[PDB]
Amino acid sequence: GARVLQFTNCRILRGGKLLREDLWVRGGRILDPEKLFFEERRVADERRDCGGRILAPGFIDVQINGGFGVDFSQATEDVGSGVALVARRILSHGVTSFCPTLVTSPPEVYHKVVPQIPVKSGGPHGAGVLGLHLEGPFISREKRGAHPEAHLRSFEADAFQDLLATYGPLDNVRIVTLAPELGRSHEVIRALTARGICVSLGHSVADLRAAEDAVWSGATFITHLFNAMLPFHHRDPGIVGLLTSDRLPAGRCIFYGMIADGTHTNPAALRIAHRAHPQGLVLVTDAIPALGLGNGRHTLGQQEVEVDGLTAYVAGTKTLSGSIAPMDVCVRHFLQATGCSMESALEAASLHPAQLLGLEKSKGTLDFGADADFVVLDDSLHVQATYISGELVWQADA
Amino acid sequence: GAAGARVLQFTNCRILRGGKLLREDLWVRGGRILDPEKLFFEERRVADERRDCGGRILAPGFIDVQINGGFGVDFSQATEDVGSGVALVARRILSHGVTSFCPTLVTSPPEVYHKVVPQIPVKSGGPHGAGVLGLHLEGPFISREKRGAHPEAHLRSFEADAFQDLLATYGPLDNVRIVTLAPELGRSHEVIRALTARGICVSLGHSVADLRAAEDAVWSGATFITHLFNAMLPFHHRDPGIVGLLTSDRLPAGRCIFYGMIADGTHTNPAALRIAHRAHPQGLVLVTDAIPALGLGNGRHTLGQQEVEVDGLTAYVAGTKTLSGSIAPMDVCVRHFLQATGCSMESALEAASLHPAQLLGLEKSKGTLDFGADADFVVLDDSLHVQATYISGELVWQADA
Ligand SMILES: N[C@@H]1[C@@H](O)[C@H](O)[C@@H](COP(=O)(O)O)O[C@@H]1O
Ligand SMILES: N[C@@H]1[C@@H](O)[C@H](O)[C@@H](COP(=O)(O)O)O[C@@H]1O
Ligand SMILES: [Zn+2]
Ligand SMILES: [Zn+2]
Repeated sequence: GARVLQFTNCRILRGGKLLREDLWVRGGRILDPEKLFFEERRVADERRDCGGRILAPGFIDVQINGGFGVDFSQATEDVGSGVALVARRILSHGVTSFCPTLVTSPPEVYHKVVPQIPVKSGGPHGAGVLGLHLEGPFISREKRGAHPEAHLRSFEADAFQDLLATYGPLDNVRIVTLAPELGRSHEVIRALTARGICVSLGHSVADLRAAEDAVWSGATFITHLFNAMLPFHHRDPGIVGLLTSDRLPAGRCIFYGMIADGTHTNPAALRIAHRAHPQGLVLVTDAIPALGLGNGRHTLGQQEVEVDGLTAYVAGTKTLSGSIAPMDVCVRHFLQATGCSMESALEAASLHPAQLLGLEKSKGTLDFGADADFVVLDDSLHVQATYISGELVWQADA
Repeated sequence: GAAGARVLQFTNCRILRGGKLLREDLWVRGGRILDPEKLFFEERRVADERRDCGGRILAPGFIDVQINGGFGVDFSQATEDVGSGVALVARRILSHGVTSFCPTLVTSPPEVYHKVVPQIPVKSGGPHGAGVLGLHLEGPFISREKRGAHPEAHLRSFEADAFQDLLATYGPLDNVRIVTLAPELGRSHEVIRALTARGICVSLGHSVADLRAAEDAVWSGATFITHLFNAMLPFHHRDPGIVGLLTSDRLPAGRCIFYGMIADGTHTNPAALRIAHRAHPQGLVLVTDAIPALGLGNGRHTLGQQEVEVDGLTAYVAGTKTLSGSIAPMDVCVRHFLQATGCSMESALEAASLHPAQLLGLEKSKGTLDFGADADFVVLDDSLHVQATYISGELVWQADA
């Protein structure tokens, strides 16, 4: 663990620019070479030539419901094995941290599954688990999307105590998506953020003012913008209006997820959001359990999903269930659709989600002191290799 | 001639030049802006007259490409003296900072066009009022589903004989500068080509067209969008519609698509002005879309074949909650655009002048304070209230003070 690694002949993403600069690593952390040189030595124990390729912080996916046959919203015999399988497979997508996401389920499912998915550091076993993202059940009936109507719930009884009874202990929970128009959402948002949980707005028929109120109550994220929310209207902007709002707490950057799989939103939607509020854009996969399996029928929590073509509908409906697009595919599609810089596309998949979760000192950057989680990319942003804590954990067949 | 004409120098002023407010004098001769360094170099001449501007802002005079009348005048009426109504509006809008405009006619029966269109030719600006750049004919070749305030009974389509139907409806087009149409109408391609071949700007509006149909119309020659967001399908993330033109990457290279916005605080909320301005700032054109009741306050009035009731600060088609147009003068729109978007003063001023000038290919003579341009400009205080209006270097309106 004490070895000094030096990555040379590389362009690194630092401060929003690709710099021709070496990356120094020891004990899983990025090192300041000026400080290393003065205090210790100048010669690394190992040099690795990167052939001019790009090193960028490892991707962070804060919304993924499963994959490769695994459905996080199922109380199976070995919940942990399913999480570890997905965590391992998404290394090949450039993902080094993620939030396993559960969808609207009966309380007993939460009680069995939630304690089985704790935080875990990344390594050769797979991407690190940052905590659970619980999407629903405290969401709107009118914008339930693929969530089962039977298991939706409201707050009005006794607000946060109803949420605690539904989910069970929240120690392992990092994010909760809710619809803020629900009665007593204010109390719930306050109680959740007081416990360090990120509150996201989604699956909601709330208007702009209600959404702005929820941000003042503590909300900091929007769940897959444009999907499962009222559209933008010029005399009724809705939640999309948060991207241009000047009525939020001063200095606060509202973050918002976008599914850039080429099916959930057209290029115009990616462009208009990126141009209105670039700093807040967070790429998420919202991947469903059928990710990586091709066509067929599989599950998503309590619902059944029909995948045919590159599109996943709730069976018997034309309601999209989620994406089958890996994160690296989303990064490239975002880049192509918006014409943004490579730096901007890479930041939306790593820096921005890290900032959302308050992790920007340890994840999402190649800054001094941060964890050495990074991907090796060619100029087309195809992932050649994935590193966690300075250790090679995935390498492309080529 | 240059040798014989007087040199006027405006001093103690900030001027809008190259997108920046510069503490720099404005020099004028023969009605056009001159380079002082070159004048001294080639002629060793200084100003024959200096005018101290008290530290105020000089900006190119506003250009309003969509105004249906004002102060009781309705351009879409075949009245006894159509020209007198145009001159009245042209004079009054000098106090709004407007030095050029396009009188706009709404969906009307052919007989109205045949009588009115020939009575409203281009006319240079002066003490008589803002210059008339030509007519803007909005409708009748627009969709029924997004007709907005236009009367259903007088809508028309192209399918019969395309451009010859348009020519028979409007009459001779010599005086016409802009036509708004809905591009999903059958045979719109042929009409767009024939209109642009005659130098007429084609605008897209009052339409249920989708993005690809809108992009096709730009490839055929269309260069404007009529009051973005109003009377068109809303933006959807899997169906962008006409708003999607603001972010399209498949339009002709190097050419800017322009779009009008009514920044009166009633037609669109601040988020809509912000999202458009951030997506495509260079294309934004402020238009008043002013109705004949502009400057009259509440009451009942006309808009072509329709009746309009102004109540509160809102002008509805009588008996409906359908907005007919605005009662906001251009300078009011400029100040509201500035406030609602938080943009720079320069950006607000450019949206009311530079951009409409570029739309109409007039950027070398209007909409700028560049050397060689016409000396049409407004004197503004720091809040962008109009204190005085100049045309061809001559003072043509001044605030009471
Ligand atoms: N996970 C969400 C679904 O819940 C939603 O149904 C779908 C389509 O949303 P929309 O039709 O509102 O764009 O997007 C995502 O997949
Ligand atoms: N001149 C147009 C009207 O024709 C239209 O009805 C109005 C409202 O349009 P919308 O309700 O689609 O925003 O905008 C402008 O006023
Ligand atoms: Zn969702
Ligand atoms: Zn109109």
